[PDB]
Amino acid sequence: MIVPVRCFSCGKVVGDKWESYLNLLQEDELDEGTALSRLGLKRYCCRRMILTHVDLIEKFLRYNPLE
Amino acid sequence: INTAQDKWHLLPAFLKVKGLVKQHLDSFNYFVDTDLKKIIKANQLILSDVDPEFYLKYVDIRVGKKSSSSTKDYLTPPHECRLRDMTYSAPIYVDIEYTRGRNIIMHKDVEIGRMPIMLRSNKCILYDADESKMAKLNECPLDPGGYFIVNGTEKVILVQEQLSKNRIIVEADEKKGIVQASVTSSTHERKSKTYVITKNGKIYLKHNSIAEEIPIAIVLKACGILSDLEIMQLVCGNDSSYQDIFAVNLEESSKLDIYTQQQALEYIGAKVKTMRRQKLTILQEGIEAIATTVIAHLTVEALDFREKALYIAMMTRRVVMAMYNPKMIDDRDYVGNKRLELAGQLISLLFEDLFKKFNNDFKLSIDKVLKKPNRAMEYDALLSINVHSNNITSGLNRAISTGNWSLKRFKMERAGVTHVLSRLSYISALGMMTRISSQFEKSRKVSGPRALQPSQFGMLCTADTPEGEACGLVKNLALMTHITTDDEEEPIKKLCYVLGVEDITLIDSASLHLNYGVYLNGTLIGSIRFPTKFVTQFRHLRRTGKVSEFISIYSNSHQMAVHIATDGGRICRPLIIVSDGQSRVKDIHLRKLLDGELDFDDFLKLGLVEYLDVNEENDSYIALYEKDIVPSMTHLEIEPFTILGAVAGLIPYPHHNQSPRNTYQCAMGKQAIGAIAYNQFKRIDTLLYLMTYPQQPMVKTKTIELIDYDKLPAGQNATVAVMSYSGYDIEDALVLNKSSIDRGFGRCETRRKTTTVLKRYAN
Amino acid sequence: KEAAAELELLNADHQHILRKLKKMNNKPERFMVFQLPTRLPAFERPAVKEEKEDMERELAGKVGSIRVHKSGKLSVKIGNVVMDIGKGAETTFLQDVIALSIADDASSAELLGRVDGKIVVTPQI
Amino acid sequence: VEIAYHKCDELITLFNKGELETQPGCNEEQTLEAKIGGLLSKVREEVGDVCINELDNWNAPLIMATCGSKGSTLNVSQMVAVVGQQIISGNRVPDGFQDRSLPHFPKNSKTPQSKGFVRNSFFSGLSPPEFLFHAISGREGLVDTA
Amino acid sequence: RQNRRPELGDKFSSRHGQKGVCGIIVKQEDMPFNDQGIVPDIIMNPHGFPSRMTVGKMIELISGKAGVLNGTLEYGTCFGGSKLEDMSKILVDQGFNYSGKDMLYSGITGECLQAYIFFGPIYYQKLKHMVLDKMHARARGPRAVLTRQP
Amino acid sequence: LGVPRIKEIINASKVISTPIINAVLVNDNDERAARVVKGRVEKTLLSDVAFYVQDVYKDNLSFIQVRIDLGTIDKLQLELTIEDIAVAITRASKLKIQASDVNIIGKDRIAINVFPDVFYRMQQLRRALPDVVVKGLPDISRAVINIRDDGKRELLVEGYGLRDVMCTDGVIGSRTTTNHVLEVFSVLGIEAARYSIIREINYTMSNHGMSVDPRHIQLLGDVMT
Amino acid sequence: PVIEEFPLKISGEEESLHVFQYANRPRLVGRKPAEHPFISAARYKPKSHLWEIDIPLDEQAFYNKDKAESEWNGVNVQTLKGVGVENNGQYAAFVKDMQVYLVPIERVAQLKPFFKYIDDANVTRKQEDAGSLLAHKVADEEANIELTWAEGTFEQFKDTIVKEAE
Amino acid sequence: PIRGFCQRLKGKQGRFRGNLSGKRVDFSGRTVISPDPNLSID
Amino acid sequence: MLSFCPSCNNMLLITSGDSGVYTLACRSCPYEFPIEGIEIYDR
Ligand SMILES: [Zn+2]
Ligand SMILES: [Zn+2]
Ligand SMILES: [Zn+2]
Repeated sequence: MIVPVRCFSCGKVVGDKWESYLNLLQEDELDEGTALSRLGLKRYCCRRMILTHVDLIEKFLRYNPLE
Repeated sequence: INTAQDKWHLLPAFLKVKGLVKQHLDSFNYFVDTDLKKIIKANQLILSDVDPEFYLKYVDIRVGKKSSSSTKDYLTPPHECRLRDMTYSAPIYVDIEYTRGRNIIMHKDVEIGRMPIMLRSNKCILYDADESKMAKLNECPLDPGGYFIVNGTEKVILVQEQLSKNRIIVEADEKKGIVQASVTSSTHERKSKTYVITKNGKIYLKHNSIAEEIPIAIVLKACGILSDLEIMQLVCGNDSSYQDIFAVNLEESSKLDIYTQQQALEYIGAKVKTMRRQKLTILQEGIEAIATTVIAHLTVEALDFREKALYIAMMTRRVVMAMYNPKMIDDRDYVGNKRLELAGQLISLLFEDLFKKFNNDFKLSIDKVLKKPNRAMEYDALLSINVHSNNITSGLNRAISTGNWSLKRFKMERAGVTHVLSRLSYISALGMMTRISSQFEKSRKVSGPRALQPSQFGMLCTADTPEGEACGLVKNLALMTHITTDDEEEPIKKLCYVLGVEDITLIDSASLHLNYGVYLNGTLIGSIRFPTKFVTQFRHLRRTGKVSEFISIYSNSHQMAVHIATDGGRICRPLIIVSDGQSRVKDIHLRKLLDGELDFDDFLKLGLVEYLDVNEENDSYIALYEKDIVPSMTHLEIEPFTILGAVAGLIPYPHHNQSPRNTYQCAMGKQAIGAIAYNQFKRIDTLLYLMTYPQQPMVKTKTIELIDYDKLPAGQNATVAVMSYSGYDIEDALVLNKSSIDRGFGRCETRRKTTTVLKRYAN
Repeated sequence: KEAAAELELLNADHQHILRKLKKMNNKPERFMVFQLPTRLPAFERPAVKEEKEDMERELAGKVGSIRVHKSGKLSVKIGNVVMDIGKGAETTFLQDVIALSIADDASSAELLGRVDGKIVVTPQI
Repeated sequence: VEIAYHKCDELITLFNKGELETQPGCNEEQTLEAKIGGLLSKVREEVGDVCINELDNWNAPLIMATCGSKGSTLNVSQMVAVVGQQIISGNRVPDGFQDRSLPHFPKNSKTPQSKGFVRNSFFSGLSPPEFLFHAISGREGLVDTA
Repeated sequence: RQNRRPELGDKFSSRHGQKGVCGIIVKQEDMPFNDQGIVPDIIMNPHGFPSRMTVGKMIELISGKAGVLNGTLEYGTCFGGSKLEDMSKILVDQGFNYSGKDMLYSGITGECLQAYIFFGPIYYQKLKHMVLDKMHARARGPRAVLTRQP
Repeated sequence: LGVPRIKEIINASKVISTPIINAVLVNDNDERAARVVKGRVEKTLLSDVAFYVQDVYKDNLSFIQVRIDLGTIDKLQLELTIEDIAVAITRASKLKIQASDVNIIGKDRIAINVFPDVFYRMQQLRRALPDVVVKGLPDISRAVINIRDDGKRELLVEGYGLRDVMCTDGVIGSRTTTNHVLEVFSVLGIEAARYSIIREINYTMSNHGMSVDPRHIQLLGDVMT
Repeated sequence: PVIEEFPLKISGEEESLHVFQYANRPRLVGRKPAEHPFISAARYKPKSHLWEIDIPLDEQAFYNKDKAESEWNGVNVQTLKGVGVENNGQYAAFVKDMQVYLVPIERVAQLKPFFKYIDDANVTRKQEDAGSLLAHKVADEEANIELTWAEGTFEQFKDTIVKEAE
Repeated sequence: PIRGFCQRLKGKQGRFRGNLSGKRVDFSGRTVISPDPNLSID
Repeated sequence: MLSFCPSCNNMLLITSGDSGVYTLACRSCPYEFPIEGIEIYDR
């Protein structure tokens, strides 16, 4: 629902590179595979952490009590 | 920029305005907008036997809206009806014309029960909700709809399939049981079912309202055909091989000394059961048994028994062809011989019988005040409506919730009509839609209805089926399919005479089996001289949209017939028309389809694409790719991967696997767990398995783009080393990483509801 | 091949409709029942060919024409719509005559003539 | 295969005109199905033997069939060479329509492409009529285990 | 609510009909590793491929591997999808083998394994059949009042 | 040969499906002599031996007139004349001939007279005539001359009767067999039915792998014995 | 490209003429047209549209006398019963000087054999020991209005043209 | 369609196969299986 | 014999005419055929 903190197969911390991954794609736009390498995700186990991450916390947070 | 590999963009154009739950949604929209009227008009008036002046008639009906209100009524939203265990329903406002005192009075907006409405249909509040109104009503916009919420539990009415109703089907075996069904069904004006059996080389006529079966020559003489040479010309023709087979049936008519229609009708007049009410003669009964008793969709209205005699003669020609060649039989499992009964058809069976039993139980209480004292004290007759209006509500709700189908008037006792919607995956909620039930699940055979047929190419999914006790008896519909809407046929009949058939009352019965005869829904109508010019001019009226689509015409040759079907419950499939060796959809149309204009159903109106029935695919020759178009082709596939349904599109590269493997995935994609919905944390369900960090597949499919699977996925991308390791992975066990599980690989979550009701008592 | 076989048989029925119409001339009281479509174009105002094409009786006379083409064929046009024609019922075996009924008091069954054959005209869809 | 496709097409043209002599147990249609099924069954043997004799040592499914682990030499052949005839109930694919098996083939066709002979391997990937013909024989054995 | 993690005995599956159970959980310094240091999350036996003939799982791994090295999701749609001969073009572009077989070291003994290991990302899905909801056992308990059997 | 082949041996099925009957010939080399004995066990209907079946209705005599040939009789070498066919018609008695009325016209023709409605029974006798059995055994549906794999000729009769086939000349009755175990019991006793149960199960299972020890079959033969 | 045009003309509607289809008598005998069943005693039933033609058949050729006179009260004439159902778009066409003339055929009768004398031998042989239902009850309760016979009417050949001329 | 005494004895849920030949037993468990090469074959 | 009479087309069942000459005559129609000498073929 939200980004994993670490890569599953290495334990490399990838949770701090989701907020910055979306900025490399939205502004100053890159082709999703040099935006990975610019964040420094060499190993393919670590690239698949945020490339195939579907972010469901943004949709779940639309349905709370307005509070 | 556009080429041969771009015609698959019609598949997002088809599914955009249609969807995948349209076979539930359109049927329920048809019921609450057309079929509610055709139930009220079938029994409009209430006749009080005591004082035959206090009548009561229903003018019209509408659900969910008062006529004086300019706005639709407020409904409790569908998620609140899940939580509070209510039934998501809408009030049925009838308005009524009745007599009170000494004058007649119209009363407006009588509520007779409440109708449990389907989600995402017209009367549902989710209809045209812009995904920010879904969030206010706590609803997932990726939910399919198409189901009912009855007592909190969400229930789906499955797609039933029956055998084709008003058509003829030829069976045979050794020991010579060549029987011919025709399950006649005009709605319940009559629901009847004739046979034709050969015993001892002698053709009979069994019917379940006859004491003992009638031979076949003295039942055509019961109709107008009595010349006894034309009986040898309606069932044999000039074929000398068939004249030997039928000649035994001729002399049996002389052996009973039956020679006129007067004497022929009097034979069957003394063979009937259920003589009840009129004490009419055996002539008046035998002429009634041909009227509306044997083949009930062919009601006769006058002296002319011609086309009904031609019906039974063309039944018994198919028997004699089956006696001569035993391979001229009909497949019971062929997909063209099926009809898919959808949810509007079932509820129109259900809501009618409760409105029968409403009006019966209202008539036997409208006289319990008339024949009692206070004669001068009149009563408004609208205070006992709510005495029985809680049987409309409670009988609709019970039959959907229990799934039981107890129709006293129609005489059907079906079980397993509904099911609880599956909330195991996102795929389970969409795989429980598009699912088809069958009639074979009471008696057992081997290798019959469980083998898939080649006639479900593109109509049914060729891998989504359970394994075990239901393999091939539960089945699933593909992506680009459509179920036909039943429409009127007497405009289509009157188009046939203009196009050049000449009527069955105009044609000689001698030369009837020399020309192709047209068959509007199995009933013989005329006889064309030039058939392929007639068929070509009927497609051309359909491709110009004069006559409707979902009206299929196909020219058989061994039967030498031209059939025209227009009834509902057939499965269509869109194809691209090709002409003179060239696909008609050019790259200018795909250029227009992409940039906003000229959607799907502009490809229908402009003559580019076409729905084909299963039967009309006989009269065709279909290319798969544009490089394969030879000049004798007549259609082209829009996209070949729609041979698989919604669930079997999750498989990556299915054409490289073995075929039993792609079937096990369909059962196991529904069992895998991941994300369900966007209100999955706002819902309180019985058992809800979720995944903490679900990932979308690295290798995906067009078919899971379309069904929005990669926004609620169920699984994670594992790094997989295909190797043999530790000896703990021998026969399907798999070796797992500890540090992956510690970081959240494969980590799930279970949720379970527990309801107590603090009931108050009578004490 | 089958559309070519129905083409030549229509070409065979076009000489066969021309003989049986010219031979039938001025043989008195000898008819031919022949089938028109149920709805006709209007004649107080001329419905144009594509308008009668879409939606698919008391009349005066000279409402049409049976045109003989130079090649081998025939085509009825009525008003301005153009139809096609063929001897298309069957080679009839049952023998046919025409009887006039009289209503109430001059009650008579006048035997007019005998049917030669039956030709059909369809709109050229 | 093209030799087998040419021999099977020089055998149906001797059948559309009635010319084929029969074995003493069959008629002319059934003796076609033995000459045309027994000739497609020998090109799984020809092309299969070219496969298995060509895969090198330290091929993985060749070891797992020399062992007697999971694997046959037919399973390896179908993944590499021709998958072959999809036999349904002993016969070929039945005519699921009026006078052909599938609308993508011409009416009255007894060609091996049309009656069930899949030619693509599982590595090659099955063609859309090859996919359905293999899927029918799959369920026919998937309900023969229940 | 209940949180639960993979135990010995939960069912995982790929999307190719190969159901499987968890047989052992291994400490991650015992798993094999490549030159970059990647260890598998799942190890799958080579004996589930030849009898079952799932060659489309052998193409899901390369298309999965070449796509994640390229940064693009690939397609494995029926009668089409991405092609093996240019998924193997992306895969040599980096410096991986074309066939998806890597030279893994052994985590237990440190040495090179004597075979190249077919290695990359497969999409696994976890099924609802979990061994916590299936392990049960009875010594003595309630009896049916008619038959007085368990 | 399936598991319903086992399931029809396991219970004493009186009527089994496909009850083929082997037969060993004394002429294993002459192909024509194989065709002689094949026609002697095969039943021959009247349709395959006649030209036509007609009836003539002269002024007081009405008769079914059947013409047969002899060019069929020498091709399929039956020992059948025109006289015992007329015997075999009267032998049938499923059609109520009052058999003293049959006449025989010279060398090619048999006139079945009839005299007392007269037309109803003569119509029913018109179609019930050309399918009666004139030569052969009635329960034998068909027979196939089969070449054994050494070249010998042992025909596969496919009917019910074994006493009739084993007594037919040319067929040696010591070495002919039957699938039907209850029908072997009626002619050959119980001990040749025990020895035939264990041989039809050592042959049904052995066509499917299933290398059961034979002593598990011999005990199954003896419970049924 | 045409050659000639035939003036397709129409007639009026004040006639309500019918057409007959004898289901038993063939059209041809020796490639010539067969001869018409000559003399008739026709009758009609309005509101039920039944045609009954009484064609007398010849004696002394193939007609027995003891059979007809003993139990069928000595009949020598055959009644042909048919129903006139309407069929639109039907037009008779006589052609005078290369001009056809459409006349609207109102109903078509499918004339089949009928046996009145079995109904006579039904009632008179039981008295010794002694929706569409309405459409037959209206039929048998109505007197069949007899029509005199007229053959060779040439006045209709001019009656169309005098109302074509406008 | 009530059960009589014969209906309590018939079927594979009745007495003769369902209470006398087959019956739920005590001191038993049922669990998913899983491999282990390290423990002996017995 | 499957031969139908003229004028009503029913089946000409033959009969023993008054214990004399065989004649084929229709029932419910006084047609007859006295001195036939007729036959049929059926291969
Ligand atoms: Zn992590
Ligand atoms: Zn990593
Ligand atoms: Zn007669």
